[PDB]
Amino acid sequence: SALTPQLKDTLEKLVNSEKVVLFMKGTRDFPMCGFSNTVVQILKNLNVPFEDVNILENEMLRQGLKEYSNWPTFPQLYIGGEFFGGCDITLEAFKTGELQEEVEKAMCS
Repeated sequence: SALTPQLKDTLEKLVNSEKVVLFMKGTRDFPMCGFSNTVVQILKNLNVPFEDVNILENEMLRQGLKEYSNWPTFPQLYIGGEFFGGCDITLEAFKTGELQEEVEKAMCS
């Protein structure tokens, strides 16, 4: 395994600390990857507030999230403390309107 009871507890706490939490390569102002950039732009377009976490400077967290989310890469988007999806799924839910529905639901709880 790549995670422990404490790591899992912290991750659960981390993804629930804000309504929308984005795990990316780089920072919102300085995306290190095109895939990470697309999600940030999506989120900026919708005017939804969010927390961005750079996983390029913390391997334990990176490897733990891959297992926690059961998704091998980043970006990884969380909404309402539940894993929403990686790049492809976030882009599609954006075109579809499902992304917005999810965020609203989260913002209004």
